[PDB]
Amino acid sequence: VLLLDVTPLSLGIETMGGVMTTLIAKNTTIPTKHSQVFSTAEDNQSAVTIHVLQGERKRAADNKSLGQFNLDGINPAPRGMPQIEVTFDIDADGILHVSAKDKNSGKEQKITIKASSGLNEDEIQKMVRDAEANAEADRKFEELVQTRNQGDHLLHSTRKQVEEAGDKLPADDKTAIESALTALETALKGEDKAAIEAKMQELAQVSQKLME
Amino acid sequence: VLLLDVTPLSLGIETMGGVMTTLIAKNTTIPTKHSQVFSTAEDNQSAVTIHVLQGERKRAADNKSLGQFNLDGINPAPRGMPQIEVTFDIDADGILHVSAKDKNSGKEQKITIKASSGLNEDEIQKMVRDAEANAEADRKFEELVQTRNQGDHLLHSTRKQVEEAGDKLPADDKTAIESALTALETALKGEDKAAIEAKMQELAQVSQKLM
Amino acid sequence: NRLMLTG
Amino acid sequence: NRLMLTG
Repeated sequence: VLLLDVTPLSLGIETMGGVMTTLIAKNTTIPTKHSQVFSTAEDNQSAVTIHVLQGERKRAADNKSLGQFNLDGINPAPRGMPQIEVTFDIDADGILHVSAKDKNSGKEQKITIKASSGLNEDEIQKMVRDAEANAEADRKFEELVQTRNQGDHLLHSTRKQVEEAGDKLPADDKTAIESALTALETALKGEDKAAIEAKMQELAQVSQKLME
Repeated sequence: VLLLDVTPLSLGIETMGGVMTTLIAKNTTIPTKHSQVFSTAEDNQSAVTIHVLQGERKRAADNKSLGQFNLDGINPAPRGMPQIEVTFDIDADGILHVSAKDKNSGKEQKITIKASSGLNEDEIQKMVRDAEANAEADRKFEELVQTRNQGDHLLHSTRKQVEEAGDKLPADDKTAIESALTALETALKGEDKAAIEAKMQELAQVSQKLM
Repeated sequence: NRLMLTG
Repeated sequence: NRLMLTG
């Protein structure tokens, strides 16, 4: 054949840290369907927001938004525990159906995105050109996000352990841990991966007593 | 009054380097109109893209796009010389009218964006909270873009000067300058402001004979 | 590990 | 100085 219908850009969802995770790769023939299981980013989350994106960039916001919805009613549980199956299905007419279902609760939400949504031909060519030009920078951004996500988790976990240690944590340890948590929070806002990893290490270095 | 009908988020356009520039501030009463004059980012640019955005973040891409259109037919001129007046007008029914006019010719293009466009109430609340939580990273990104736009201009004026120097640029100078241009182009895609300024400095250093 | 979602 | 637009 000399012609066929494709979806012209990758389609996916935003995941923790503001990155795009692809469910359907650019130029996949339609119709097509793909699912992937995700979990929650922080402890006790009862909802997830599904931000549907079209594009090739690793920073979620650099891609085009197709729509968003929340899936609510997840039982609050440790981060990583819920299993939220997200399915993208593009039919032969280009209509994209996205669903998210929490396996434990059975709660499901979905949206239908019309085939005319998303970027036009000129914008599609520009997205592909910009993504190619920024390939290395986007990889470095994904590394930075992986590290911030680890840092953000350590910040929550440590606060949780401080709050659970009560008066069993000596006071001097508490003061050092608090000032380390501040320094880690500050680094997390920056774009320097090594700085975040260093403030993770400095926090670990004052948390030994807390680690019991 | 205890009740005002307002636009809930700032409205504006993307400017060079992917930053949002506000034309109407959040919580401005409707109806309202405000205008600002912009120029072109590069020499001999014959069009501008007007990307309309709603939101509070300084990175354009973090705000919600409401629409986009081009104004073309701009007379070729150095960057910064054309004058393109952009006007946002929200009427009493919450319809936003955005026009771009070249002040030299009067050529104008406009779009109308319906009142229901943009972020809903829950999204509005999130956007305001995100902008508050990220106020420092946003100011840093603004500073980064200022440096990127300078670096980008220096890339362009340098490449022009290399073309204007032709056969006359000693090979040794040309190699050094080309490596420095590559190094700056690579640094501009990163988020390390100081690395960009350093590469501008290294490019400047190998460029001295180029005048 | 699965990738994570905020919300 | 005026802000700039790409395009």
